[PDB]
Amino acid sequence: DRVRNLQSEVEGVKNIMTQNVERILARGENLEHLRNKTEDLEATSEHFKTTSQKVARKFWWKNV
Amino acid sequence: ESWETLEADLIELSQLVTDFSLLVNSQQEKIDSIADHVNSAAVNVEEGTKNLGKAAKY
Amino acid sequence: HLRAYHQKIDSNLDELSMGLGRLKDIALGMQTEIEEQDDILDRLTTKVDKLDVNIKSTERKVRQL
Amino acid sequence: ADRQQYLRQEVLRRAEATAASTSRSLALMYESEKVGVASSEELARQRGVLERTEKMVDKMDQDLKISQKHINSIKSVF
Repeated sequence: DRVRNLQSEVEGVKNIMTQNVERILARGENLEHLRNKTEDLEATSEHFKTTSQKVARKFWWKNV
Repeated sequence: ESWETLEADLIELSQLVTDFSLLVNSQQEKIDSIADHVNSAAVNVEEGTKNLGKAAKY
Repeated sequence: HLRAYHQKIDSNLDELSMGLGRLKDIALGMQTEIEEQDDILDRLTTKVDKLDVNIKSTERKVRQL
Repeated sequence: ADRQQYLRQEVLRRAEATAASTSRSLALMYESEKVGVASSEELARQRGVLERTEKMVDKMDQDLKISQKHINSIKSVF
């Protein structure tokens, strides 16, 4: 049965693509999570830079 | 043979492939935003490290 | 002519069979790519979670200098 | 006669319909292949951005280790 056989091949690709869509939906959620974490990381890095600038000023004036 | 049944299956497959492609493309901005946030953070941490290194020499 | 239709159907079925094999390869390649990126994203998320704690902790030490 | 004419017409009608249908299926297939290849290439580009991003996070971890050495130096007055 040749029609049934090609249909089985289409069904096999469809099954892999269905899983690929499920997994790319999960990836999008994991990316959203990571984006929020990296936004917070960027803010934290600003605090670190600001505090380090203030300390460099302090030690510059301590040493004339 | 009745081959028209194969058309419907391929329409379904085509929709999955198109949906997949739209989803991958829709996630581009999240990936670019992550990369940009990390790039900014890395510049800031490098600059902070350099300021501490200067203070360590004064 | 009937013969021209049969010839066209035969070549279409050959090309469908070969093309579905190539689609399967593409779909499997996507599957592998997503698996590999899942790993990278997991590791990246872990490193970012640890790094945020470590930057904050270092900043608080610098505050005492 | 009538039986012959019906059967000849039916075989032709079916061959035309099958040729047309399988051509439509082949066109769907080829377009899906084009879209799938393009999407695969886009996925691969996105992996390159994630890989670069991981190198930048590694860089920040290294820089914090250098910063801790500077903090230790600054505290070491005597």
